[PDB]
Amino acid sequence: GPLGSPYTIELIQPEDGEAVIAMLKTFFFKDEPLNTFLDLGECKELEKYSLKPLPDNCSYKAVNKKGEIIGVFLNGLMRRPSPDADSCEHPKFKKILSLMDHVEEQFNIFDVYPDEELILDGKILSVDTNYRGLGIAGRLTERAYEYMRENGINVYHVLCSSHYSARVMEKLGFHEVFRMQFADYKPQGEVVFKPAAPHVGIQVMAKEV
Ligand SMILES: CC(C)(COP(=O)(O)OP(=O)(O)OC[C@H]1O[C@@H](n2cnc3c(N)ncnc32)[C@H](O)[C@@H]1OP(=O)(O)O)[C@@H](O)C(=O)NCCC(=O)NCCS
Repeated sequence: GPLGSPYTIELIQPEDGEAVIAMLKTFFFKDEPLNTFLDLGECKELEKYSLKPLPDNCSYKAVNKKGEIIGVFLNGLMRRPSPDADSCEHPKFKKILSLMDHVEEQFNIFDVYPDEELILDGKILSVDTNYRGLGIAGRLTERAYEYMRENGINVYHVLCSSHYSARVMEKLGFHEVFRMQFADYKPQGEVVFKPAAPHVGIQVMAKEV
């Protein structure tokens, strides 16, 4: 069973795109809480969204003895915003993107870390259901620390839409620096998202490595 089983942690390469997408379609596309709530289904926009940060060379896969991807954490570099969703044609993903834009409008991680210019952003985290509860997500997260140290990056920022991913980060010493309860997210005056308990809100997590 999964409990005894070895896996490696490896850098995700460009040619890994299709394998990453196939895994995410089985898992993340269906079981990330906002995706679950909306019943996302087929979503090319999220596929492209997931592939986008790969060239930053700081995304990692967990791979079992059969050579199958059993977990991923896709990360990209994020830069201090300057003062200076709309083109998304997938109606369900558009709502998710709008929420993400809203969080950014309400909270700027660079205000918490005024001396930082570049921060690591943990964008997509997914572990095969069969292998959950083994700390794989934590292993994937810790792998990025090596990248951060090599590159003089001090802060790892992870926006969580799951209470379970928030727990992964909490175990690693990330702190929740901003919360937006789904019940309070009322653009145009009405609740857009009501995901299943215990997923009560967006939990923005930050680690100073
Ligand atoms: C979030 C996720 C990546 C965690 O991966 P993981 O490798 O299982 O992480 P952990 O082993 O540290 O488990 C974290 C918590 O998940 C919870 N959990 C949820 N389902 C579980 C299950 N099937 N098995 C065991 N734990 C589970 C546990 O509360 C656990 O906390 P604990 O260590 O205090 O018991 C995984 O649950 C997942 O893929 N969820 C669906 C996609 C998603 O929501 N991604 C994050 C969006 S921000």
